[PDB]
Amino acid sequence: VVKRRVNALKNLQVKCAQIEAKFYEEVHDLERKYAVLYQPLFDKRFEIINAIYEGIPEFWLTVFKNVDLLSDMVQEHDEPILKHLKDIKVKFSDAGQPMSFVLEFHFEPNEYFTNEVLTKTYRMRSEPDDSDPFSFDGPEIMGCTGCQIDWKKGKNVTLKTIKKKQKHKGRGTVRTVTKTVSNDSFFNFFAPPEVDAEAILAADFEIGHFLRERIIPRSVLYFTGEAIED
Amino acid sequence: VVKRRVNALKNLQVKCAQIEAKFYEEVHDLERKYAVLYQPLFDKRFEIINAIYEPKGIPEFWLTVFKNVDLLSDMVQEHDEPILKHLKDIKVKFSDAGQPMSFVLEFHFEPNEYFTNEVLTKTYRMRSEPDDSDPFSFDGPEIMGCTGCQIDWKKGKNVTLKTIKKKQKHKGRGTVRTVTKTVSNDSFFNFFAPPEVPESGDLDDDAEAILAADFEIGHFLRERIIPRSVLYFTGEAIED
Amino acid sequence: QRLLFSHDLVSGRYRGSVHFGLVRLIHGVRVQWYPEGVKQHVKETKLKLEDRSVVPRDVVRHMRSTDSQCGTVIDVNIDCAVKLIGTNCIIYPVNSKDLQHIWPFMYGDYIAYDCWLGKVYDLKNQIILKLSNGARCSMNTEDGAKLYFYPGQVLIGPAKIFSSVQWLSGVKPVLSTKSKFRVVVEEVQVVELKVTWITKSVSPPPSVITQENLGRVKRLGCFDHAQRQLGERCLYVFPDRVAVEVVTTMTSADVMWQDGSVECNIRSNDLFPVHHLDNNEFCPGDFVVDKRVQSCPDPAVYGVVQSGDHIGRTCMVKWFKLRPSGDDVELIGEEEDVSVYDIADHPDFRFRTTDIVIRIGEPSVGQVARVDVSSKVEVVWADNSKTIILPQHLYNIVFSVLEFAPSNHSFKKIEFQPPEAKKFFSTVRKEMALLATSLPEGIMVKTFEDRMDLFSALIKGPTRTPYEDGLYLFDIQLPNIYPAVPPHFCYLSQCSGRLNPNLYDNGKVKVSLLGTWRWTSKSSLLQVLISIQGLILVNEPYYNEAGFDSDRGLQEGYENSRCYNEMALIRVVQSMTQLVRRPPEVFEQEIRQHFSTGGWRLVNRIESWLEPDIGFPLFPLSKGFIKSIRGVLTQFRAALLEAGMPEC
Repeated sequence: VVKRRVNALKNLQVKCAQIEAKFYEEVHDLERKYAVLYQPLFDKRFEIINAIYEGIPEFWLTVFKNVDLLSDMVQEHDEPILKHLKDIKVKFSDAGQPMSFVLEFHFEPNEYFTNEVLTKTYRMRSEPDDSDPFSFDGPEIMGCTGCQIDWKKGKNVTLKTIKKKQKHKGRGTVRTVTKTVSNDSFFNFFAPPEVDAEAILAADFEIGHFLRERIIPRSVLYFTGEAIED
Repeated sequence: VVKRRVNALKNLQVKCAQIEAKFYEEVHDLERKYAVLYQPLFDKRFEIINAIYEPKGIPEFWLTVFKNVDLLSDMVQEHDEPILKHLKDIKVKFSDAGQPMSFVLEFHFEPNEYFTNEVLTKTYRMRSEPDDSDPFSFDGPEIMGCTGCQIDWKKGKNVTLKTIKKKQKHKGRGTVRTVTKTVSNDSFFNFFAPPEVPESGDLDDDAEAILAADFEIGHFLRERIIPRSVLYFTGEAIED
Repeated sequence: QRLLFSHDLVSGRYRGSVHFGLVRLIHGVRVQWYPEGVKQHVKETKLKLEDRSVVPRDVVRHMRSTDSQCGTVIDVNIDCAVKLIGTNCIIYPVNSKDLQHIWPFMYGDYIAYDCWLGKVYDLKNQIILKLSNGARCSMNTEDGAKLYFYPGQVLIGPAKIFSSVQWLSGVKPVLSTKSKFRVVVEEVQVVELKVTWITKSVSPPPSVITQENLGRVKRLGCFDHAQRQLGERCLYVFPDRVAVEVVTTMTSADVMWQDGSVECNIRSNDLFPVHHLDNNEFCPGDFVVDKRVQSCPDPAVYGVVQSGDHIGRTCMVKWFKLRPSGDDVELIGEEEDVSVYDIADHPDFRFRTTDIVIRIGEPSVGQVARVDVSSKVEVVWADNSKTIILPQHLYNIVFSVLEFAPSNHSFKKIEFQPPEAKKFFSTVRKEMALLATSLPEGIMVKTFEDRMDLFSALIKGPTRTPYEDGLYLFDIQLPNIYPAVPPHFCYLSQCSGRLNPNLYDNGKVKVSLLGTWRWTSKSSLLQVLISIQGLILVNEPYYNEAGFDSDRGLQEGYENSRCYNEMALIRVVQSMTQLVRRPPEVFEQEIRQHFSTGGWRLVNRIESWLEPDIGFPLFPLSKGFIKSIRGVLTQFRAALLEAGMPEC
């Protein structure tokens, strides 16, 4: 009897979850509108960082160092390429298309890869999954497309060349067997696992979510450190 | 020149924080519009809870939800249940346009034996504005500010106060005379009467802690319980 | 004498406040402290000793008595403090044998399944958690490690971790990402275990047993040696069972001394272990066999020792033999005052204290805890049976050349193809050049035309050394890939016991430079032979087996070096005696030419020893050494006279 009413109001909660999905879609629409509104301010930020108009050295590398989540990713070979990160912007998906935020990491191309502008497109939970709508707390990240890096040969920080002497079994011929072993780097961010791999994907999603809500809108708060590492 | 440039970006962040304040005001506006959208759904919930639409209804819905949630279970005393099951409904009205950013967690009570109020409106107030003292403290719709309501109790039922007694022997007559004093009693409903904040800010640590508890409780009842009451009623909500 | 050892309790200045810690690396000291472990080296004197890990089967000397007598640890009792986990309520003293593990199974815990005994090598375990909203789930520890194990623990974790768990009971929660569960741990379980199935009481069962059949697994907890260690996480049983962690320990153990006295309740701070026991020291209960040149031809005759006067170096052993029929034993005798040098560990029938043994085709397992006077091994347990049984059915768990190469000498059965025959001969010619240039004294070699790879070498004992005078003969073959790999050496035994820690009677000699305990193409046979006469016959043949240098300068090192020098003397006399009788055809004349003086010089030296800085540690001569050396010297005199080489 009472359980029937609980189930009915559970259906009503599913409906409220649907309406909240529409609410968050319109919140993303407001996010596009306010991205246009930011466009003067964020462009002034971009120009000042690039010194286009009256930059800030290692701005984004610094902001990556002052935060535990991002500083843990920058290795010794990450800094030379990551300080070339000279702007970040979260393009918000156009209306009608699936909810996505395209982390734009323009990576002014210099001496390591040929990508003029780079991205780490992500995927939001636009609408609740029919299996469990209540899990829709909002736009949760449920995938990371990643780009296809056009590496300049010799600076592929994602791999390391390791060689060792060995002998052919039976034949005994000596060979310096060499192999390319995956190397930990922040740029492994940009070529994530194709949807331990799950843990990397979860950490990657958390990093992207943090970088959208806090790093970009509050970049200055983090370069100076005034803000907290939420 | 570098730090002057960082200061210029700092002012840019200040203006962007004003823009974000506008964005949060618009978010509250969208919440109000979608609250109108919910009004069908939330009213249907309230109606099936209290046997308006189809044991009557859902007995002790809000007492059960509060018990399941630790933050509210810790407050509901054994003597508060007899009052707090009479909570017909909880619902979050939002401030109309132009009025200050606020939301009212109105508690509709059925005609009870404890106090004659039809509704207790523990209004809260946000700050959409970055105050000049620390604009960057505007991490969002922060909850600082509150306005409870006064509840008059029917004789012999109040739970917010209790009588303590002492006895002293008269020197001349020898009689053991008795004295009584009304002292605060741990009660969920003291939630409704927060300690009024002195203007100068001279708040004793107890006042600051209890106000923080009240404020987090209000925010929780706004964003977690009333919108997703059922996930918490049946225990599906994790509730820390 | 060093004072700290492996796994002892130490107290030191960690962070101002004295904190306890267990020592791990022992100079061959390193300490890890109780609350927060920081493995670090500390001065032995500075560290304060509190307890010793005198585990069973451990050989120990008393720490205060003037007698260096050694003994075997039979049983140990650990009185340990315990703290309730998360609380500073410390109960003390408590006995180790009352605490229990957390997990039902652990690495190595013996298991008996469907009439098959095995060791759990690897197993996968669970954690059963109870959730705040009344939900019980089974989380595989691979995920459980993510929660921020034992009964009663309280963890907190993001709901996402519970994606793959199995919800046994309760309202299945909504896995929201913006808040975290708080969970208790009701139990820790085992999902599936991998086994090796070493033996049994037709085909082994599958290497892995999962829950569907794990109910057949009954744990042999009778064989528990998981003696409490500081920081071990256990289940206290109230005199209700709870989870506790050990805080401090006190080990008192029973030690059977060599004289045979069984002294009980010895605080381990008065006992210290023996890392490097001389191979001849027989503690009571060892199964040993006579090894004299002539006595006891019968191999069925074996012996069990009953006492050895450490200073005397003479061990009394009872001689038994197996009856030809029936599972019975025949008592040969009770001979006493027998040189340990004339006794050798029985190739089979080793039964130390508290080993697990299997019956050879009723009870099928047990803990061998004492060795009977009648040589019967004590223990074959079905359930605390305590039934004596014999070992009969127990399993424990200048240069020159010659035109031909003699068939029985050098190396044969080798037909490898060299990378280039002419290049191999060129390398061989380089080697002859080096050998002819070098070897002015002490060393010599020859080879054979028919097989240039085949070589024979002769090495002489240095002076002021236990291997003084004497004689040594080696066969060797140069690999067809030489000098790509080190040469194939082999020292013909002409003996039975290891004449050196590195020289093996089997004939697979090894040395540090050759990489077998590095080798290079530039190396030459001259370097190897110079090392062999420089190290393999070093002044003190002790060391040179396995990093025994750690004992250099120590009391134990000195005593055992003296003993090994004595045994080396005995066996070098034995080796020369056997060499005279069957000299290889490769060198017939050269053995005699040297021996004509060297053998009598050695015999005169031995006689002088029986009655001065002479360069090697042998004084004093023990009674057993006197007896054995006299016997072998008499045999050597007889051999020398028989060789047509009278007194010289």
